[PDB]
Amino acid sequence: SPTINFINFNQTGTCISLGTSKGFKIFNCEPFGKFYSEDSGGYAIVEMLFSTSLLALVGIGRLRIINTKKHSIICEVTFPTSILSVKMNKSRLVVLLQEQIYIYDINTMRLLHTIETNPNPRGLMAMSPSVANSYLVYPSPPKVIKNGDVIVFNLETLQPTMVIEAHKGEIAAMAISFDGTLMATASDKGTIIRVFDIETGDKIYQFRRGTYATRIYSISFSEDSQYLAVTGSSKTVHIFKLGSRHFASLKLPVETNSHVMTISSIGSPIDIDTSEYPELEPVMKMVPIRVVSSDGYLYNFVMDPERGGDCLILSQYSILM
Repeated sequence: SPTINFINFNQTGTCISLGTSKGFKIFNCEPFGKFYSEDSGGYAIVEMLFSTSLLALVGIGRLRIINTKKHSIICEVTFPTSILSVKMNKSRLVVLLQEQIYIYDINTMRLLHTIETNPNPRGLMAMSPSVANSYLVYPSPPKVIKNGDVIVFNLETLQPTMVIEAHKGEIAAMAISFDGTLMATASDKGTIIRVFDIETGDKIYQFRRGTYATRIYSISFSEDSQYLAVTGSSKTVHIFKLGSRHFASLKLPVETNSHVMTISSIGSPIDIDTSEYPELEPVMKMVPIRVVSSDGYLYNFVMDPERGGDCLILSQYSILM
């Protein structure tokens, strides 16, 4: 049975990306189905555009970009050190190494600017997916107090904008709103979650997670920037309303192994019936929540945006089959 090394949604939450030890696979969420998969070789990093049949492909052990609808190679470039993580927009290319970060235009593929960054073995970044507010942020720890410094960078103008004293320690997890107005960061202790307004840098929401310090894997904003989701080694997913303590609680089933990396995302609100699902009026709106885990399973949840609390489990598909 194949193992899996990477999980990430698209920029909208309508697809599933994966690179396996024997290939890669891409999926869709609402009308569950299989688009594409190749059993070529091992891989490390996979990312997508807003669909458009373009893939970011990295070998497990260079960057290769492939058009799946064309089954052909668009371009290919080499880097000195091992690649760690990238994300995509409609106007720029962003790639990071442990001490270097590179930026390119998506269309013409030519290089634009190079920034020599401090060591980031974890390699956590955050970049807007919108053109008119294209902003990218990376941590700036001092070269071994002021440990939690982040740099606010504009891909349209290729210049730094502002510096924020976000956290007291090393940076752990970052995400940026769909419209690029908000950015949230995670400390190593994971007790304090802070999200800011990008243009002014003023802190707007300060959040408390859990009781004892646990690591934080990743976080993700919603399309309307109303809710934020957190994933950690406590196998528990907490959401925080952006409209303190956690608003509502997500609990993965017991049979799931604890040492799992899990990625979550938030979609547009939906209306569902109360008849088929014993939630405990025919229709009242529900917010869908999707969580895909590195153990190889998908889960569907529904969110009550007044009551909060535990969310009921609806259905679970099993990936790789």
